[PDB]
Formats: sequence, structure tokens, C-alpha cells
Amino acid sequence: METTEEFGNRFVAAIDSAGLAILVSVGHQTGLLDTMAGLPPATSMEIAEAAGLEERYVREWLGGMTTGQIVEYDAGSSTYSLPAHRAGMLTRAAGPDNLAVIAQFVSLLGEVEQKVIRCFREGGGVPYSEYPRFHKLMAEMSGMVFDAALIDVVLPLVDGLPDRLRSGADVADFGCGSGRAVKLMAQAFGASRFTGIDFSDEAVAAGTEEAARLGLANATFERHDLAELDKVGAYDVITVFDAIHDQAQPARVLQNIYRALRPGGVLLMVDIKASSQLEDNVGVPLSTYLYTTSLMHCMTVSLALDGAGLGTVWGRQLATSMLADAGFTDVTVAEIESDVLNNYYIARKLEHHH
Amino acid sequence: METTEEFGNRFVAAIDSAGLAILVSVGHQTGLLDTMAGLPPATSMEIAEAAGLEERYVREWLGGMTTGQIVEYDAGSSTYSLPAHRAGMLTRAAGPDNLAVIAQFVSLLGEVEQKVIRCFREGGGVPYSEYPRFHKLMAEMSGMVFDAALIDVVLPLVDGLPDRLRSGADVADFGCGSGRAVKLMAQAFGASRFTGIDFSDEAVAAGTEEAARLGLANATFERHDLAELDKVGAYDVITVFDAIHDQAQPARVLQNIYRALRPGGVLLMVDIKASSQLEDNVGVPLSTYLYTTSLMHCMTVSLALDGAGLGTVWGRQLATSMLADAGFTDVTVAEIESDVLNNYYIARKLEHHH
Repeated sequence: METTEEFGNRFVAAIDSAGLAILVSVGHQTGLLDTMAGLPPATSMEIAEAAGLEERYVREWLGGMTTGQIVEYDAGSSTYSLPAHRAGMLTRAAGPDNLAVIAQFVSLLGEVEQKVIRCFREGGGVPYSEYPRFHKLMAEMSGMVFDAALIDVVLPLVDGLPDRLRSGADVADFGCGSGRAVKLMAQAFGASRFTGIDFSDEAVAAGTEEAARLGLANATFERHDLAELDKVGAYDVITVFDAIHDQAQPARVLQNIYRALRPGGVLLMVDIKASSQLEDNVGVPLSTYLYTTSLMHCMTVSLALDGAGLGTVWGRQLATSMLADAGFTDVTVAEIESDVLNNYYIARKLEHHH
Repeated sequence: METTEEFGNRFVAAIDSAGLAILVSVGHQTGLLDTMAGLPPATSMEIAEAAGLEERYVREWLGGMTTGQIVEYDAGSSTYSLPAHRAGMLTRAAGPDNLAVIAQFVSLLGEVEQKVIRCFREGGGVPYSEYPRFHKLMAEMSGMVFDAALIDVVLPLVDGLPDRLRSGADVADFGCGSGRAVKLMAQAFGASRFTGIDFSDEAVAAGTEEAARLGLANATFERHDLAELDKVGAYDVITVFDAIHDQAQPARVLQNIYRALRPGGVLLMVDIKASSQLEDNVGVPLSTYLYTTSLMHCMTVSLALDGAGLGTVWGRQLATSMLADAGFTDVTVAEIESDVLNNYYIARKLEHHH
């Protein structure tokens, strides 16, 4: 049984961990972590010089990184070092496995804390437009994951999908952002036609420009809100990467996906790995982070639009039953051993004609 | 030796702890924690009703508080409860020992993260005026500590001080804010004359109004910047609660304090308990929090004024030597067993006439 003293100590340690997360975020954005990964043991002044930064700031940062047991300090020589085993997951050299990137979300949620608190009292939500930095970061992170794994790891989860794409299919990516996924797929699969759909006029224009740059005649982009579409029996394959649980009208989006698929078609929906039952998420790493991210961003943005507010932790069971509600009678859930955060939902449409 | 895997797990746990700190902050500001401390096990809807808050927000908050192992959830009945041993240090009923208050500093530092990051590149600092919420909270927290401990615990650390005040002394409080400390002392010690000095015209006016309210003829307030004072042999006793390490010109402030004291006088300076040597702070609870608070507030506000930027962790050794530089040849450091964050520096002035 946990005592008052033990709880006090655990919570003070959480406070220290929170400070440390912010320091790591600062370390990422300033290039300090990258800089120390390329240095031998060095003074505060040496580190600041190598980083091109103000030493007084670097010095205070170093102090907290040291008390947080990430940076190691040698008092005899007044030198600091970032152990290689830690550097390996806190630097840009790790790309999508750089955990310092996730640390940035602590400041990002903090920036909206007062706005979210108001919603506890007054209802509604904080609009999508309040989170430009948050969204920019998610887009960068997803770009790296698509580059690393989309073609060779993710698409092969769907039995027969790489051959179908090679042979030739009509494909859409719903919620395509700048069109990274469409770009990669259109390159890998010249026989297939790809349409990226996104709500942002800017993102769509950027997709179109980039497809023109690279001579990708088989990639087009279109601005639409995913809840209001006129696509009917248009696509053999539809991808949806992380977009559904944020929607104002997720059920209508899923219904639109089903309508847009041709008979024999397949939806690949990638969304957050968690249970729809709270008790199952207790003890699983990142569960608190996921509830917090939901409360302070993914849930509230949907509620701003008087939406469903399913949140980040909507969960496998609810996702599976909503796919059934949308008309899919054939749903499987795939996992990648090297991916703790995502489920890969594979939903196939009956071959039967209307 | 810590492995890559072990570091990965520890840092993911820090991320979860950071989320949990933000949730606790939200719990404090919304009254949710207070509400649950007065309830039996209850549903999300019951809790939201009791709190007067939007259930959908309460529900998501509950999820993260549960995965963070603060709130307990019973899946059989869908009820939540806040154990008494945890409630005891997360609710307003604990006053200055409410740890939920310290959790608010995570959002507060997050709100300034981008501004601080700019200073790593461009120098200078983030001005004091950027932190009104932060300062309001510190003032509330200090108010409660003064109410609880100033008269009966803190002032008795100085041998002979309560009797000297009872008998009659000229006293000043440097950095008095709204004048809480002066108010309490002026009430306890009718024979003594108290002057609160603060940089804020508003704080000073509020002090004066309140002294008029309560018929405290022996309490006055004056607006001055602590670095530029004309007080010479004016006071037998000077108090400085938490104000020195934030100053642009701390050495000049301490010199002004020494000049302002009469021969035989005493300074009571209360400031942060930590070492001036980084290696000593490693492993001490709250050290990371203190470096982070320094980097993102106390140090940077001083640097904004092209100041000393000593920071929150300036430390005992440096504080002691700066008191010597200011002219004090007689300095002791007192601790209160029930106070991990503050040192009590007692600096006495020679009895010898100019």
C-alpha cells in the first residue's frame, strides 16, 4: 500500500520528469543534443561554441539535463557528456525514433492549458487553427515515417496490396496533408493512379506543385472536407493515416470511405493503438500521454466543431465497431512489432455489385 | 550500466509523468481534485455534476489521471475515486502543502518555451512582464506560507528577533509585493514600525489601502526599485523573501541592504536551498525543476534587463560569499526541517558606529 510519503516522493519525481521533458524539447529545437552527440567531454563554453548558442543559457540547460540523469557531468574537469546510448534516441540521426521530438508536446499542450480549462466550464473546444506548431511537427514526423516504412513495411501488411498497386489500381489517400504518402506511392507504383484529398487549399497546392516538379502524372490532389465527398465507386484502395479520430463526424467520414470504394476494394486505416476500455490502458507505456494529448488537442479540436470528440484513445473495439457501422463486414487488425503506437485496420469491401 | 532499452523506458515514463503533471494542474484549476476529495466512488457523470463541469472533458481527464495511478478506477462499476493519502496533498485543504500548485508551473514554462529558445540564439532574456500568471501564483503561494509560518516559525530562527520586534524596531521588507508579510508583522508587533518596499505602483497602493482598512498606522509602503535606494541607517531589521536571485543587480541590492541597516542590525534573507556546485544537486529531489524554472523564468528575467542572471540555483556558497561582498562579516544559514526548498540566511551588521 502506497503511503502519503511515497506518493509525495513519486509526485515530486513526476514534477522533475516534466521539467526534464521540457529541457529535452529545448535540447532538440536548439540543436544542443545533436551538438553533444558529436563532441567528446566538453565544458559549457565549449558546448555553447560548438552549438552557436549563448553560453549562459546552455549552462543552465546543462545543469537540469545533468540532475535529470541524461547529461553526465565530471566535477573534476567541469566537463559534460551525453552518453552514446542516450544520444542514440535523442538526436536527429534517429529520425522517426528520436524521442526528443515527443518531448516537444509538453510545451505545446502547456501553451493551450488555459484555453482547454475554459472548455471544462463552458463546453465547446479549442479550434484546429490554434495549433499550427503542433500540426507542423506531426506532419514532419509522419513524413519521416512514410519515407522509412510506407512502401516496404506498411503496405505489405495488406495481403496482395503491393502486387495490386504494381499491376494497377485507383487509389486515394484521405487526409493527405502535403501529399508525402501519395508522392511515395505514385513513385513506387507507376501503373496506379493516386488522389490525395485534404481540407487545406495550401496543402493541396503544395502537393500539386511537387507532383509537377517530379513528373508524377499519376498523382493528383483535391481540396475537400472528408465529411462531405461525392466519390462513389471511385477507388480500389483507400488509405487513411491517423486522420479519423480527430474528425468532427468520424462515422460520416467512414461511410464516405465505404461509398468511395469499389466492390472488392480495401481500406487501410492507421490509427492509435489503445483499448476502448480504460482499465486495459492502465500500465501500458504512453497511455497517460495519449489521454493528455486527447484532452488537450485531439478531442477538443473535434468538440470545437460540435463534433464527436472520440479522442486519441477511441480504441480498437470502438474503431472496429464503427467500421462495421460504415458497412465493412470484413475487418482485420494488423500490428508491426516495431510500432507500439499504431494499429493497422484492414477493411475489405464485398465484391458484389450494387 | 543503463541500456538503450532501459533509457527508452525511463524517458517514455518521463513523458507520461509530464502529461500527468499537466493533468494535475488542470485538476487543481478546475476544482476537480477538491471535488473528488469530497466524494465517494463515483461515475464520470457524477463527478462532472458535482464539479459543475462538462462531462466529456472530465471523462478524458479521468482517463489520464487513472493511467497515471492517481485516480483509481473500478471497471465493474465504472466508478472513480481519489485515495485519501493522495487527496491530502493535491487539494486546497492542504494550503501551502498542495503539490498540485507546483504542477501548474509545467504549463507556465511551456507557454514561454519558444521565447526562451530564441534567447539561446539571440541572447537577452524574456521580460518579467511576460509572466503575469506565474507571478500571481507565486504571490498566492507565498501569502499562504506567510500566514502559516512567518510569525511562529520563521522569525524565531533569528535569536532574539521576536523580542526585539515586540520591544520595538524599525523594520523593512524589501520586495514586499502586496505587503502580506508587513501586514502580519505589523499586527503581531505594535511597538515596531514596518516599511514594505516594492517595484510595483499597484502592489504598493494595495498595501497602503489594506493597512488603512485594518488601522495599521505602523505599516507603510513605498515604491522603489531595490537596486536604487536612498535608505541609510534606517532599519534595525530587514527581510527579503525570495527576491534576490531574480534581480538584475543582486550585488547592488545586497549593498543597499547593508547600507540601509543600522549598526547592530540584522538581515533575514530567505532564498532557494541548493548548492552552487552542480554535482551536489544531482540526486536531490526538485533539482531538475529548479534548473528548469531558472532557465525558463528566474535567470531569463534578469538577463532581459542585462542583469546578473544568477538564477534560482545560485546556491548557498555563492549567496554566502555575496553577503560577505556586501559587507556582512557575520552570516549563518538556518534550516527548518519542514522546509526543503528554502535556506534562511541571517546576516548581522557590526555594532560599530560609522
